[PDB]
Amino acid sequence: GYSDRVRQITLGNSTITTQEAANAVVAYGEWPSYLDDKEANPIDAPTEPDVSSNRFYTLDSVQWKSTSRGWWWKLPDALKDMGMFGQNMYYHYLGRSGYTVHVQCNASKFHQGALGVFAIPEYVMACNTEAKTSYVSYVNANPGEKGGVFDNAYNPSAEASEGRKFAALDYLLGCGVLAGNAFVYPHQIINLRTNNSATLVLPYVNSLAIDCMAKHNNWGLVILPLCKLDYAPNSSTEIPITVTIAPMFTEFNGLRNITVPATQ
Amino acid sequence: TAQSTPLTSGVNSQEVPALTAVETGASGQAVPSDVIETRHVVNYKTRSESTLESFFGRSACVTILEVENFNATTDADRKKQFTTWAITYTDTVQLRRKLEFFTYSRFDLEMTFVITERYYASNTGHARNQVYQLMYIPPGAPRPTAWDDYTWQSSSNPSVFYTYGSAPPRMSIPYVGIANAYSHFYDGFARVPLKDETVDSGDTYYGLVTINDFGTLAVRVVNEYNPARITSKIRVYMKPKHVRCWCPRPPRAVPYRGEGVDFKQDSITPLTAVENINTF
Amino acid sequence: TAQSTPLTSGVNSQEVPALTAVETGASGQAVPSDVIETRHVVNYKTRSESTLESFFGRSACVTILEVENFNATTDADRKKQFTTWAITYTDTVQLRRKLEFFTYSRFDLEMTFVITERYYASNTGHARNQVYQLMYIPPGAPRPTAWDDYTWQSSSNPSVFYTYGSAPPRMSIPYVGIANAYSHFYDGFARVPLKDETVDSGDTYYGLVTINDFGTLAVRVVNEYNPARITSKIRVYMKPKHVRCWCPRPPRAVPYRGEGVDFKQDSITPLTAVENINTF
Amino acid sequence: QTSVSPSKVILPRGGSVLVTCSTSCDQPKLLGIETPLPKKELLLPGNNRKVYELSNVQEDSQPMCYSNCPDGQSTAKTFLTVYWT
Amino acid sequence: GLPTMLTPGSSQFLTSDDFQSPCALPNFDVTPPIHIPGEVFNMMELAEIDSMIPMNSVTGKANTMEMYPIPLDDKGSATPIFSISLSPASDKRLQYTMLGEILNYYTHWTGSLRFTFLFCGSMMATGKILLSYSPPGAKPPTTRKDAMLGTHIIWDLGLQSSCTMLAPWISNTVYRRCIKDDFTEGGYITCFYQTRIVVPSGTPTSMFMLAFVSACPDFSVRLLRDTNHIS
Repeated sequence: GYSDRVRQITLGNSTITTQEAANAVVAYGEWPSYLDDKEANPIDAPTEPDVSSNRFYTLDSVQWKSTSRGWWWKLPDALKDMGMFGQNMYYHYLGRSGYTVHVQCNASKFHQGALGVFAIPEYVMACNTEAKTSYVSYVNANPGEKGGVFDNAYNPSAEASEGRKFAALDYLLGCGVLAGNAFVYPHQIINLRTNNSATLVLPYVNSLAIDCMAKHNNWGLVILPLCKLDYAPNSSTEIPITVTIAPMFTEFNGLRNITVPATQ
Repeated sequence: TAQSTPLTSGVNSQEVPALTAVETGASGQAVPSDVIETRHVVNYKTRSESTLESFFGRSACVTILEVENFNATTDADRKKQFTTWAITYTDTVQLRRKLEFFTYSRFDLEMTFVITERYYASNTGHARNQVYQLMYIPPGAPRPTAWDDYTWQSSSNPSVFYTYGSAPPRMSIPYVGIANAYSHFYDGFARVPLKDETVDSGDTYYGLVTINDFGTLAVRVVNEYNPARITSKIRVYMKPKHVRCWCPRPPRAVPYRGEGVDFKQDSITPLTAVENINTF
Repeated sequence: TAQSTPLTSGVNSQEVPALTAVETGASGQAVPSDVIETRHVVNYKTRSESTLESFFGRSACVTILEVENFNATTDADRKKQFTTWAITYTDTVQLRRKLEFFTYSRFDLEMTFVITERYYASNTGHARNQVYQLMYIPPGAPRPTAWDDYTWQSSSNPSVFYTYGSAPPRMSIPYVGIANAYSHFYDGFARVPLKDETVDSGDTYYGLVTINDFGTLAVRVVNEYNPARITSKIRVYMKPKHVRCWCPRPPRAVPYRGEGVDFKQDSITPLTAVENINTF
Repeated sequence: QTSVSPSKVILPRGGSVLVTCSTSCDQPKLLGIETPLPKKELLLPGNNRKVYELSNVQEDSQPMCYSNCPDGQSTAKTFLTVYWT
Repeated sequence: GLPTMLTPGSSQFLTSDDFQSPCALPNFDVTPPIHIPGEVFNMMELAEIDSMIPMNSVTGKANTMEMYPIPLDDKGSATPIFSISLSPASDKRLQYTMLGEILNYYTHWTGSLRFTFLFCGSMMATGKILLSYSPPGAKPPTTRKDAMLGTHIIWDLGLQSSCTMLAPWISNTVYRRCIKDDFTEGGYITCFYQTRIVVPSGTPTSMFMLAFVSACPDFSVRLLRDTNHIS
C-alpha cells in the first residue's frame, strides 16, 4: 500500500509533504540526539527550545538557470535570523543542533537536469586572494539566508580588500578537491525525471561535544548542477530551488545578553 | 577476509538487482554474482594493510630544521645558533594529504629526529663531537631569545639531548588536543566581530589556523663555538599511531599554497585532456 | 637420516633388480644391497644442510651501488648525488644460478646493506659523519629527479636511515609477487600483437623481463655538500628465507650476457676436451 | 622520455627514410613506431637505441613512437615531407 | 649485567617500523572521547562509494563542470557513446575519481568494479543503451557486433533511472598493478545505442548522462606507496 515516493515530515508546527520523493539519507547512519550526561562539556543548565526552534524554516528561493553553476550555505549560520533559533543562538555561548535539510526543486516531465545536494562536515573554503592565506572576512564568509554561488572561473583579485571572500570554484568545490569525489559525503541527487525533493537528516558533527554556533559553522550545504537545465522550447527558463531546513534536538548553554555581530 | 564468490547460474525472474537508483543517495550494491554467472572462489585475501593503523604506519617527514655552530659576531649570526619551529603537520605535502582524507582524527604521535652535519669552511680547524638539545615548548613557556639564555635549561619543558653519531632520538607524544579529536579542518574563526566595534578586527584569519597551538620545538647546539663552523640539518618526523579517524573527505587534488585549503592560480588544472572520449 | 644398508648376501634367482629400462622414464632404482654383498651399516648421517632453507640460507650479493656527496655544479655532478636501482636478482651470476635451478619459488626476502666510504681528493678539508637514506619505491610512486626533491621525504614509501659507522641496516621484505610464486622463467610476452595493427609492436621483448616490476631502491646522502668529496659504495644483499620451490631445472652452464637466458658466442664451450675416452 | 633524432626530414617521393627512435630508459617494455609504412629493421647494438628503416614514402606522414617506460606511456613524433616535379 | 650482542639493523631508523618509545608528556590526562558521527574504520569503506567519472574530458570541456555529463542525442548512431580502458589507477579519466585517488596510494589491487549510470534526460525520453565490458587480449570493440560478444548488459530507460554495469574480476594475476602495465591490463569498455533514444515534440534532442564508479565487496588493495598528484 505504501510507497517510497510519498513522505510527510513534521517538526514542531511545520510540515513538508512531497509526492515524488526519493528515499531519505540519515547522515552516517545516526539520527540526531541530545547531549548525553556522559559526554557533557559545560555544567550550566541547558536550554532546550522544544518546539519553538525545532521546526522547518524556508530560505530564499534561488533561480537555477542554464548557466547557474552552484550554491553553498553554511548550515548553523544560514538560520541565524530565523524565528527563535536565531534568538536561541545569539543569547547563548554554546549550541549543538541536528538538522533536516529538505531541498525543493521541481519541473515538468519535459525538462532535464541534475542537482547534487551535498552536506559537507567542516566545509572550509579557499580565499579569493593570493596575497595572504586562510584569509576571509566575517561578513563574506557568513552571508546567512541568501547564501552564496559558485563560479566556473578562478580570478584572484590582487586587492587584499576584495579578496577577503570565498574563491567558490565549482569543479574544485571551493577547497581544491575534485567535485566528482564529493559523493563520499552524505548526498542526494535531484534528478528531474525521477524525483523533485532531496531530504537529508544531519546529526551534530563536531569534535567537541558542544560549540559556539556564532564562531563555528558545522555543516556545509552544497548544491551542484551536474547536468545543466535544458528545456527545449525555452532554453533560458528558470526553475526555482527552495531550501527548507529544520533544526533538530537543539541545546544551548551560557545565557547572557544578545550577541550582535558586525555587518560590514 | 574479503568476500568470496558464490557459485551462481543464470536467472530469469522479476528480482532485478542490476537496476538501482542513485537519487536515493545509496551507492551501487550489485556484487558480480548478480549480473553474470560466477564460479565458487574461496577468497583468502585480507584487507590487513589498508587499515588506518597501517595506512598511517610510516614515519613521514614534516619539516627540515637548520642550526649552526660558530663564533657569532653580528646579530644575524646569533640567530643561526638556534631554530624555533612551530609544530604542525602542514609544512610538507604528503603526510598532510594522507590526513586530509579525514575531518577529525585521534592519534598518539611518535617522533624521531634524523640529524646530519657538515663543515662549512675548509681550513678553519676542527671540532669535537656534538650534543643537540631539542626542547618541546608548550604554549606559554618562554621561547628562547638567544641560544644560551635562561629558557634552554628546561626545568619543566621536555628536552632530549642527542649525542651526534648515536641512533636517532625517538619519543611518543600522546593525544594532546583540547577537543575530543584533532580538527583537521575548522570552519570558523577564533572570535566574533561585534556590531559597532572600535576594535576593527577586519583582519581575522579564516578557518583552521586560528585555533591550533601545538607548541614550539626549539633546537640549539649545546656546545660552545668550535673553530670550524658546523652547519647541521635536522629532519623532524611524525608517525601517527593508535589512529582513529572520523568523517571522510575527498583527497587534495590541486597543489597547496599555504597552511589553509587555498590553491594557487597556475595549478587549478590537475587533469590532462584526453584525445577524445573513445580513447582506451 | 639417510638410508642404512642391510646385511644381504649373494643370490641366484629370477628376481633381477640390476636390469631396468630407462625408456620408461624412471631413473635407476638399484641400491647397492642388490648387485653385491653388503654388510650392516647403521647410517646416522642426515641431509640437513642440503635442504632449501639452508641451501639458500646465505646473504648473497646482488648489486653494488655508488653515491657521492660534493658541491655539484654541472648536471652530471647532480646525478652522482643519488642512485636509483631497479630491484632484481639478476645483476650478479651466483645468486641467480642458485635460483635458476627452479622454475617457480616462494620466499620472504631479507636484505642487509653494507656500506663503505672514502675521501675522493686529499686536501679539500674534512666532513662530518653521514646518514644514508634508502627508499623502497613501489611501481607507481615517483622516482626522484634530483637528490633533494619532493620524492625523498617518503610519507608512505619505506625508508631506512643508516648512520655511517653503525651496524648495517637489515629488513625483511615479504612475498610481494602478484602470482602465487615468483616465475623465475616466463615463457611468454606481455601482450598479444593483433592482426593488421597500425601499432607495429615488432619490438616487444621476449620472455621474462616484460612482467617483472619489483620496485626501485633509490639512495641519497641525507647531508648537504661537505667541503671534501665523499664517494660511497653500497652493497645490496638478499637472503631468501621461508623458501619453497617448484619444478626443477638444469643449472646454468655457459655464462650469461643479459637479464634473459641468452648466451654469448665466445663462451658456448664449457667443457674441456679430455685426452681420450680412457683417461682416469 | 622518448627521442626521435631525425625530427626534420626532407626526402623525395618513393625513397627510404631512416628513423631513429629510442627511449630515455633502460628497459623498453613496449616500444615501437606507429605508421602504415613498410619497414624491416635496422641493425643497431644496444638494448635501448633503435632504428627502423622506413621505405616507399609517398605522402606526408607523422608516425608516433611510443615507449612503455615504467612512468606511463610516452609520445614522440617526426616530421617528413615529400618532393614532386 | 646481562650479556647481549648487537645484530645487524641496530641503530637504524626505518620509516615503517613498529617500536615503543618514551612518552615526552608523562601522565597526560587525555580529553575524553565523544561519539562523533560517521566514523571510518577502513579506507575500503571509501572505495564502495560512487563518484562521478570525468568521462567527457575532451579538449575544451575538461577542467570544468562539463567534464562529467556524457553527450547523448536521438540520432542513434553506431558510434560508441563512450569508451574507456579498465585501469582505475592510471587512466587519464579514472585516476581522479574517489576510487582512483585511493588506488594511487597503493600498488596492487584486486576485485570487481561497479559502474552505475544515471540518465538525466527528460521524462518522455525513452531509449535503450547497451553497456559492455570486454576482457583484454583482442581487438578493441568499435562496432556493436564486437562488444555484444563480451560481458554486456542491455539497459532500458524509464522509472528506475540508474543501471549498474559490473566489470568482474577476470584476470590472469591475482593482483593487477596500479600503473599502466601491459601484463596486468584490465579490459576494454564501450557503450552503444541499443536501439536509440526517442524524444517526442517539445522535448530536447541533445541530452546528457552521468557516470559513476565504486568498488564491489571483494575489492582490496596492498602495498602502500606515495602518490603522483602533488609536489
